[PDB]
Amino acid sequence: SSWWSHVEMGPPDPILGVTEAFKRDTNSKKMNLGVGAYRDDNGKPYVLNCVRKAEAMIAAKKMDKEYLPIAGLADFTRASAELALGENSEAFKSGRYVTVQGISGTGSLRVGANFLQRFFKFSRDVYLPKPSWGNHTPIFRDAGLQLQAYRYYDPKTCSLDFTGAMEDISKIPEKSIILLHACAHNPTGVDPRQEQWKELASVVKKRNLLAYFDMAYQGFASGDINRDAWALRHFIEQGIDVVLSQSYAKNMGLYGERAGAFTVICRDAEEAKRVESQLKILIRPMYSNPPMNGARIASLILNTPELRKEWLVEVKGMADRIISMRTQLVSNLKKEGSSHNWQHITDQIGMFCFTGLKPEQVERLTKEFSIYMTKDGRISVAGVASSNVGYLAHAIHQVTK
Amino acid sequence: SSWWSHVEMGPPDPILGVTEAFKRDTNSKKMNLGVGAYRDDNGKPYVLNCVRKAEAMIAAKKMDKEYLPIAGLADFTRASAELALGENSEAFKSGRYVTVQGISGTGSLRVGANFLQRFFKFSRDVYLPKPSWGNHTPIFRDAGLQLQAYRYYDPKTCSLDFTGAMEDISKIPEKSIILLHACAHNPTGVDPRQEQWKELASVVKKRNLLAYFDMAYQGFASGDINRDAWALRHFIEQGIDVVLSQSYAKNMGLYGERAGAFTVICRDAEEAKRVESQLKILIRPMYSNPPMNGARIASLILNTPELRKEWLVEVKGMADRIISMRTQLVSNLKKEGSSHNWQHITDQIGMFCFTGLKPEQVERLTKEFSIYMTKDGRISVAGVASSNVGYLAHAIHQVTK
Ligand SMILES: Cc1ncc(COP(=O)(O)O)c(CN[C@@H](CCC(=O)O)C(=O)O)c1O
Ligand SMILES: Cc1ncc(COP(=O)(O)O)c(CN[C@@H](CCC(=O)O)C(=O)O)c1O
Repeated sequence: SSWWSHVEMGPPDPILGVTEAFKRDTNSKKMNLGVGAYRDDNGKPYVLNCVRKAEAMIAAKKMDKEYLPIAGLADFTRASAELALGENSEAFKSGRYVTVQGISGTGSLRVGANFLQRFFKFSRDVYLPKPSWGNHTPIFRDAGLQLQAYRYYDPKTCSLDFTGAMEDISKIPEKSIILLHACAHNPTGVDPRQEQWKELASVVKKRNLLAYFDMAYQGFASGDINRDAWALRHFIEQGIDVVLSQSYAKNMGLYGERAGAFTVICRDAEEAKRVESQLKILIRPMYSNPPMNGARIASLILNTPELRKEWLVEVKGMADRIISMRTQLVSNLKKEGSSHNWQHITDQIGMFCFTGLKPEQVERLTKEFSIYMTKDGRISVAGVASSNVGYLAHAIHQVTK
Repeated sequence: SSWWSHVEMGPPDPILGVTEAFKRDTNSKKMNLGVGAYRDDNGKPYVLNCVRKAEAMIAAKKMDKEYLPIAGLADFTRASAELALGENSEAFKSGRYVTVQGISGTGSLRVGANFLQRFFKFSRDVYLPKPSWGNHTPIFRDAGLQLQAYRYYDPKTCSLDFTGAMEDISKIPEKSIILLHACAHNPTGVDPRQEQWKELASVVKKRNLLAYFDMAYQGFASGDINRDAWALRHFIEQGIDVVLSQSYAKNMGLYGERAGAFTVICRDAEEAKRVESQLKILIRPMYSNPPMNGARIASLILNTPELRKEWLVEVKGMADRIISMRTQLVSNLKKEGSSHNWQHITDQIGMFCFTGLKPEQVERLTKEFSIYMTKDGRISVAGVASSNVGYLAHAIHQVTK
């Protein structure tokens, strides 16, 4: 009877644990379609060209490794706000915001939840869409908040249940917290249409709710960064002061570098200053100061005109390839003789596809084909290459035949 | 009346905030002796040679930026345990441990506190020495634990109050948590003597306390890594299963890279496995997976025989320089005509000096001389160069005259 005799064997993560399982398989034809990580057309990890250059400029400069401020690299911080907000924005222009470097999307999301837990005096509930990224639950839960739900996806029709969302949202108690995915809803790949977003704006405004946006896919929904940030900006411009989390893990392929930011839209710059003081106080005893690498890379790209333009071309390239794989998938399915309607594959946007497969089908896929995906039927289309799209379709067909 | 009208202006960090203040000063002769960051003999940030090479090997390899496992880079993780434990250790050999990559010292410390908060069923109290690094308080406090204190430093005699510590420690209630600094006690720079550590071992064993070690200075106490890790290893070998946090920020000059690890000594490997599962579950919703850069660098150095040896020479070099500055300081003080006994300057070990200056003297120092240090009289001797040791002594003398 030692200290940890009672600690139990916890289970593996529903998403991250897939990669652990995929690693052990000996089948040469294995495919890792669990996590949303982009693969090039050869089915290989892709480090952006602009990233490589940025790295190079950093090396040549013979930079130090000194501790960054608690809030992160200023240059990175101001650049992220700008990327989210837009240069012409009154919020940005007026300096009514505070952005703080975060440990990617998760760390930012968590700093925010913890910030909310500590300063959001009007409520303890966070409303998540149905469904939502698995990780949103434990992030809010460990921070000290309560979880709720609003309707979002309708599996009968493979779309957004707008009537149900509006109903649910219009009943949420005033001053509660609502979580919205900025674009490329994970894992459904279905987003509200702009007119749809306009309507949601009204109700969130009308009910006086704190809108918390999760932006991990800026540039993967349409292949355009300004376009993908529309809703976010529309809310701010309607008078809604949101909070927001950003990730550069996908859009810059900075996965393991862990670069991201958490922002709060305030009333003035003086308010901004005070919010800032408290976020730092919260960050200090968590990890003290953030990791410099990803931040340095991102800043360099965001702040160097030629690198920035290069980056945008690269973002289109990535999105377009994804479209291409979706298209080929459906076509191979038809070719293989599948009867099912696979149109949702091509209707959905972002990195994934919310297929519909039942858990028995998923099991098979892994066992007979060594195709790894999450148990809910979500697959990573982004990790499909010209060379294995055929194997994929054949498997999907076999298991669905 | 917006969302954050009530949030108040918090104060700047007692340590980190010094650098913020130092940044704004226009005096050309300014010195930043607040944070413990090593400066070379020209008074410049120093990036180790081995670090540079490691970076180079990484570049040339054209490595990916894919997400690391939740627990960190295996190679880094096994290497850290080994560096802490020693290669011949039964704990290491038997695999009765679990090491997890952490966001430097602070992140590791915090993961551990949170782990404790959640699984340490025998108590909510953490006993800190008097005094202790300012940051230890809020780290435990935000995690959900209660803080206590044990006597340690005696300001009358500029040493370790052993009688007082033994008294206090022998009264701590069984099964409580005790925090010990492995070597180079921050901020006193006074450590127990080996025979002293042997005695403390007994009592911690006798009272059945969970010993939590904070090792951020392996190699700065004596200039020898195996020697600096003596106490830690002695406890383990006496049958004490400790928990431990490591930082590579000073000893590898990885400051902003944020590399570190948290380890738990278990009873068996099966226990290790279960503890592991739960740490991952705790890490997942905090930041998801750790930053790769510092980890990749550290692993490369730790695991490449020639780099490792190089690193050790570099560690001696750093420690020796520190000794040199201490020596010069005292000598300049004598030369300037100071009457006070400054022997503690040279008696103390690690990166700092616990000077004795009252807060009025510290104020002066900053105002008239632009010498920045923490309010408790702690200065960073490590950041002193041959060129400004004289200015320092003159100031200290003027303000103390
Ligand atoms: C909506 C959303 N927010 C935040 C994040 C976290 O991004 P980081 O910057 O890496 O923390 C993800 C990642 N979604 C993923 C990647 C795997 C995971 O972290 O669960 C996905 O759905 O596979 C996400 O989809
Ligand atoms: C005992 C101890 N533990 C943990 C840490 C944290 O190290 P990180 O890996 O950077 O998180 C420090 C840093 N001590 C410092 C550096 C400034 C600070 O973080 O307070 C010092 O005392 O100046 C420390 O002295």
